[PDB]
Amino acid sequence: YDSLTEVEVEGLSYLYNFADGHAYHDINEHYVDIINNLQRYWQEGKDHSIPDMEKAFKNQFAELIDSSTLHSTNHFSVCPTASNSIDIVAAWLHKENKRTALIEPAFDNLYLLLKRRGVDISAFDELALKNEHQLAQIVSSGDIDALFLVNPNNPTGLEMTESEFVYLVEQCKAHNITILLDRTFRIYGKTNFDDYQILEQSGIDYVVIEDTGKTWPTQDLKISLMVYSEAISSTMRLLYEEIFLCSSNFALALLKQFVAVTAKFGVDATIKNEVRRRSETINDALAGTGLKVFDNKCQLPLCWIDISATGYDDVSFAARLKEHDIAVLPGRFFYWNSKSQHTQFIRVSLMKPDAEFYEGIGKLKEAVTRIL
Amino acid sequence: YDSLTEVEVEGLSYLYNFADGHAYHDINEHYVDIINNLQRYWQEGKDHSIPDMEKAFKNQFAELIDSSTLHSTNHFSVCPTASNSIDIVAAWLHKENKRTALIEPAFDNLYLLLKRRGVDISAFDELALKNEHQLAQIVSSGDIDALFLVNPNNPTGLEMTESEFVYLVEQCKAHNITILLDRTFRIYGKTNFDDYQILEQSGIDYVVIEDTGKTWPTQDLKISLMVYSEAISSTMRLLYEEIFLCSSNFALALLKQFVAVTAKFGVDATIKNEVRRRSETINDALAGLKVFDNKCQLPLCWIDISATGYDDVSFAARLKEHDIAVLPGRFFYWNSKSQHTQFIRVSLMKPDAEFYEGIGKLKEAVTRILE
Ligand SMILES: N=C(N)N/C=C/CC(=N)C(=O)O
Repeated sequence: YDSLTEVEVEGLSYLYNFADGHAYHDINEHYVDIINNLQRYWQEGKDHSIPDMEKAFKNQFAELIDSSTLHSTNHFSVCPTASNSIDIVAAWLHKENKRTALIEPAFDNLYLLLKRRGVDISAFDELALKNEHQLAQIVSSGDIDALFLVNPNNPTGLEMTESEFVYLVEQCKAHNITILLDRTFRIYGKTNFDDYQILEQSGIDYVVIEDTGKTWPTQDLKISLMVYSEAISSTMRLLYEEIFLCSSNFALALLKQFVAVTAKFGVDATIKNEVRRRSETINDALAGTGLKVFDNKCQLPLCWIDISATGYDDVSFAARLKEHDIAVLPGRFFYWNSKSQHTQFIRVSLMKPDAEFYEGIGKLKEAVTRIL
Repeated sequence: YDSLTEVEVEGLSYLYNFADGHAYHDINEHYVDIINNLQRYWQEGKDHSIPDMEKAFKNQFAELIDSSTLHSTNHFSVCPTASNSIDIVAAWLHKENKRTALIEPAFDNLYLLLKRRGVDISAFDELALKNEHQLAQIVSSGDIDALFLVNPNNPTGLEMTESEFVYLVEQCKAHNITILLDRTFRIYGKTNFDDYQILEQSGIDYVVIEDTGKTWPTQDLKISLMVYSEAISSTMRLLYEEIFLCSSNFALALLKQFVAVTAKFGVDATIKNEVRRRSETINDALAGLKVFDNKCQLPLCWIDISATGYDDVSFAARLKEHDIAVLPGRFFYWNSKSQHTQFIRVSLMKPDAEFYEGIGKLKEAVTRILE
């Protein structure tokens, strides 16, 4: 396999697809009114300018995450996909000649995009964010000028606490390190502190990437906030305009309501409760199988599964599941710098269509049982 | 200004924005049912797999342009924007180390993206696609490995003929040259023939880029087909998958019906009838400045302002006083901006009330500026 995405595109043709983690579950009772009134959000995007709709969505999201710093900043761009933002950040890191340490494990495409754009990439252990001594040696090594992170991390669910985030920013400022912050799974995290305030008050250069595609199920009609410090804003804007003039005001109006509704009824009611129900299903299905579900860490709409006791490796166990019409992700690609040293893991995404998920999970337990 | 896009973002804050050419006109009678039933498209995208929805839109488009070769090919990808496809092609041209000559003039972000990907770029004249000796002199030079075109070209409206396209396809075929073909304005062209079949028969490596954002006003909710030959498809698909897993099924299902309506009712009554009204309107409203005419009619208007004694940026700044934003033309000649400061570009596919009122406000400002 070339990439996780190739396994994902392969999984799009299977009856029970648990490969890609995109948000594709059914619209819950709370969001039904948004789809029932799609015309109002079509008309809202038509009646508001492109600059105004961009701030309307940004400040709506800033109210959701309770960050005044994000609400007051205007150094940002709106991309149709979060990968589009990682790519522009990749071009900026290469243009400014920044030796970037990339978190490991991470979704393979971040590494692939960083390499395609010609960035000097270094492997960076994810658990250094929770070990002060480990982070200090890498930051003081002088082999890197930028630090690319995913918080909370995919697929380990590792999440920095406020004291661990403040320690990381202060160390990067001391060594003039630029922080790249992939916050794709931010809403699933258990922490609740203003990371934008800690970033701007430090004065360091940073880029924070947001994303709706792993949270609200809008059929891959997504919006991705790209927020950056003032000192790098004009060059970031330049690189963004080489590709995009804007994103769609219609998409901005639709997702602005999804965020506003999540804020009104709360994240658990609209997001976290159904994720926890789907997490309990796979746990109860895979109890007593030799498959150990990774747990310590926040709960992502993904399930990291140790299959060491199964005797198979990640790829062949996934090949066995594919013969029973079940597509899963082999986990070695997430450890992009040490793939052969991590073959004891598969990943099962959760935010799939409801009927296909619960039936697919049942078929997964029957498939696991037959392979014994 | 450093780019055309930078001017386009500034125009968004003006009362009458004629800068960016993205289709933003109102929904005519032909497409209103589409909006009245946005729920139907939302449900259609949800009720079908991603691979099927990608093929369905491609077949639907192939039926509108009557191309059986596009209908039968499967080496294609779906990007949310046409520039996303341009960038993937530029990454391919760099990875395969192919020296590329890009058409001049052209929208500068084409040159900007190729440059950003580290492509060895050379310029070649736009009219070489209509002079057999001139093109033969370019392809046989041994300096280039690929040719990147916009057909029809923005903003001159130059459209190739069946004779020229076949001449161009065979000419590259002889000299190991890949053809990159930007058909973003395909619907506005007056010709109708199968470029895909002609490219398909030839056997040369090629990449064709489609787009909806210049044609169907969906508030920049867009779909861009990226079709390529078999010999380079696995590498093209590899580069696409580094960025995208998919596009949006809802976006595919929504614009598939836009393509379906245009096919059943005709491209004239749905698209071209209104641009003629808007082209004749601005042409009559400017009867000192000379509109570039010779060549299909794009949803744009190329205007020579040499008679005014002004350069494009100066005139555009003067027009900015009255809440009118337009595009300076020097950046379309990415390889020779200094020699081309005499033209201006105005976009016609704006909201209806904003356009017709805006054109009148243009004539009053142009009359006032010249007094
Ligand atoms: N953009 C891509 N080509 N692939 C994206 C994969 C995201 C995912 N499946 C996850 O984060 O779990």
